[PDB]
Amino acid sequence: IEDIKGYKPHTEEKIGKVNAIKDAEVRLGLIFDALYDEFWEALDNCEDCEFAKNYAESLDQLTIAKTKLKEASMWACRAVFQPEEKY
Amino acid sequence: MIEDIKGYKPHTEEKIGKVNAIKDAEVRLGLIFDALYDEFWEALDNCCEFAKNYAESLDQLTIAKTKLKEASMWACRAVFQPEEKY
Amino acid sequence: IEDIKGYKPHTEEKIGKVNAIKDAEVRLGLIFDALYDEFWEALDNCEDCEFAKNYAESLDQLTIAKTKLKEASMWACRAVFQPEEKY
Amino acid sequence: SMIEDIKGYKPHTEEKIGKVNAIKDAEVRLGLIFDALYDEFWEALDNCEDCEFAKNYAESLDQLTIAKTKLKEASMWACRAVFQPEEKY
Amino acid sequence: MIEDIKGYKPHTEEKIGKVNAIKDAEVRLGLIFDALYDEFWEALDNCCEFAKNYAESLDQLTIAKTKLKEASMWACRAVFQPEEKY
Amino acid sequence: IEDIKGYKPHTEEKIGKVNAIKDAEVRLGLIFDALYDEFWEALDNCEDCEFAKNYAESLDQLTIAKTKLKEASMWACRAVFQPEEKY
Ligand SMILES: Nc1nc2c(ncn2[C@@H]2O[C@@H]3COP(=O)(O)O[C@H]4[C@@H](O)[C@H](n5cnc6c(N)ncnc65)O[C@@H]4COP(=O)(O)O[C@H]3[C@H]2O)c(=O)[nH]1
Ligand SMILES: Nc1nc2c(ncn2[C@@H]2O[C@@H]3COP(=O)(O)O[C@H]4[C@@H](O)[C@H](n5cnc6c(N)ncnc65)O[C@@H]4COP(=O)(O)O[C@H]3[C@H]2O)c(=O)[nH]1
Ligand SMILES: Nc1nc2c(ncn2[C@@H]2O[C@@H]3COP(=O)(O)O[C@H]4[C@@H](O)[C@H](n5cnc6c(N)ncnc65)O[C@@H]4COP(=O)(O)O[C@H]3[C@H]2O)c(=O)[nH]1
Ligand SMILES: [Ca+2]
Ligand SMILES: [Ca+2]
Ligand SMILES: [Ca+2]
Ligand SMILES: [Ca+2]
Repeated sequence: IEDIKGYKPHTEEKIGKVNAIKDAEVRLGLIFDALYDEFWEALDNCEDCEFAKNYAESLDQLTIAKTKLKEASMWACRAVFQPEEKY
Repeated sequence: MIEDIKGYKPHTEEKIGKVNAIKDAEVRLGLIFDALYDEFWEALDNCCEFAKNYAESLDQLTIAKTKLKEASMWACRAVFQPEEKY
Repeated sequence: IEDIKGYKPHTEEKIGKVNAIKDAEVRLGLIFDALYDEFWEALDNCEDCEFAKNYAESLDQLTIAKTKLKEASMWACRAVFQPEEKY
Repeated sequence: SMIEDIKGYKPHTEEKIGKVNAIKDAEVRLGLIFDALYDEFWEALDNCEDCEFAKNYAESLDQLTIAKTKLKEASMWACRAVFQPEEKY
Repeated sequence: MIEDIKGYKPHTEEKIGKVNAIKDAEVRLGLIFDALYDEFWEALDNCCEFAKNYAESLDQLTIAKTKLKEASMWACRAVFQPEEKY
Repeated sequence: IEDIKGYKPHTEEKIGKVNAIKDAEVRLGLIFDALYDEFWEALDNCEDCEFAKNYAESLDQLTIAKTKLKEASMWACRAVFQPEEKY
């Protein structure tokens, strides 16, 4: 960790909390992933059907959801690790 | 009964189950955020050398909760599939 | 609505406010959509031209704008609906 | 003032001006709806104080503040798309 | 002219200097993002084992670039101080 | 690093790149911080003045700016570190 600027040492309490966040994060993210795959297969069956547009939009929205979830976990983990804030 | 909300389409049992599964997992993570928040706040309240760090962590958990709610809203929207005019 | 966890019944007042917010959101959204179609048509004509990358960048930025707008509306609608906030 | 003084800025055109101002016109329209709802919740909270719905009103105010921020970001990105500044990265 | 844009206000020498200071520093970081992106891209283009990893980092650097431009826009907005109707 | 779920070991190339990102981030963040302090003092001199509202708004905007910058950095750093991505 010392090689990385602003990083501080781990502690047992921090490791547990960070892994608890990540575990719950992954649980939700895998739900997003399963829904994504479902939408993908449905879109793949007929790209010119009425619902194709709707399926494509749902894929984009689930990609947004995954991005937001990773940001939420990174902010939460940052709060726990309590890194040196220069600004 | 006719749909009262602009762009809303009807529910289906499959959509309800999926949306409630998203929200269930969302709240589970959100309650972890809430617990860490209360812990930090309590520390701050009883604080010392780390007061600044505690307040920054509180601000960052507030952001985390906001991002999580946005994650859930986008995913439930994707399942609901309301009319997307743009 | 009661089938969705955290949801509350609709009221005439909430329906009017929510609809008003969406109405305005769609208006702006349609402006974004028209500008998007313009750049798309420009790319159709331009192809390999000097401004192709600029049109593609504006397309990406309008996609971002659309995303932002939807998030604004969602947050506003949430404020009006007032669901149970568990965290 | 001169846009040329700002790094990456390019000259305006009638077309861009019209489009940019159309975005901002529609943006402010929605923002004023947010502001009206915000003021309504603010007054309700002023009146409510210790009442049971106080937490709901305060959360609604926080969420409308987020909504306003997102709308300005949406406008900014759309306007940037029309202006088409130099994009170094 | 700035007056043609709704809500815009006149520049000042101080504002110009601060806005360009933000944009300058923004670009330095952005170019670092761009260099890393091109490196990942060349790696993918000429490749294998970590293809998925390279593609993922390209997506994450695209996000990073977007966040940076938003950071700059907000900072620049703060300096310019346009009319804020809401 | 191996105690944190999803983390992979560091390498010298990674360390250098991540710290280069962080250095450039802080440089911009300190500019944001300097502007924030300037606006704060201006607001503190006359909180009932006509421009107090504008200064206050500028402070909120800078705060948002700082938050975006840290997110930019975290995403870039994540890209370089290349942790295990389960979803
Ligand atoms: N004080 C302190 N803070 C830390 C430490 N490790 C991370 N942090 C902070 O938490 C942020 C989020 O970590 P994350 O696990 O949720 O996302 C991390 C993680 O996904 C990835 N990352 C960090 N170290 C990694 C590593 N060894 N291996 C693989 N991936 C790694 O890059 C993300 C962003 O790193 P960052 O430095 O820019 O922001 C950290 C950083 O500010 C740490 O050891 N000490
Ligand atoms: N086709 C369809 N789409 C729906 C329906 N209900 C919601 N949606 C969509 O999913 C979005 C996210 O829902 P959320 O539950 O994750 O966050 C919702 C939810 O938290 C809250 N909300 C909506 N209806 C509510 C209600 N009755 N009661 C309490 N809160 C409510 O407001 C949020 C945003 O509403 P929104 O309309 O702008 O976007 C919806 C909306 O576009 C629906 O019934 N049918
Ligand atoms: N080629 C080009 N691109 C422009 C020009 N003006 C703006 N842009 C781009 O559009 C972005 C968003 O514009 P906005 O009106 O929606 O937000 C603006 C606006 O709210 C404020 N701003 C810009 N010029 C201003 C000005 N004279 N006076 C008051 N406020 C001003 O700051 C934001 C712009 O910050 P930015 O420079 O980082 O991003 C611009 C910038 O990238 C321009 O004249 N030429
Ligand atoms: Ca009162
Ligand atoms: Ca009063
Ligand atoms: Ca009283
Ligand atoms: Ca000054």
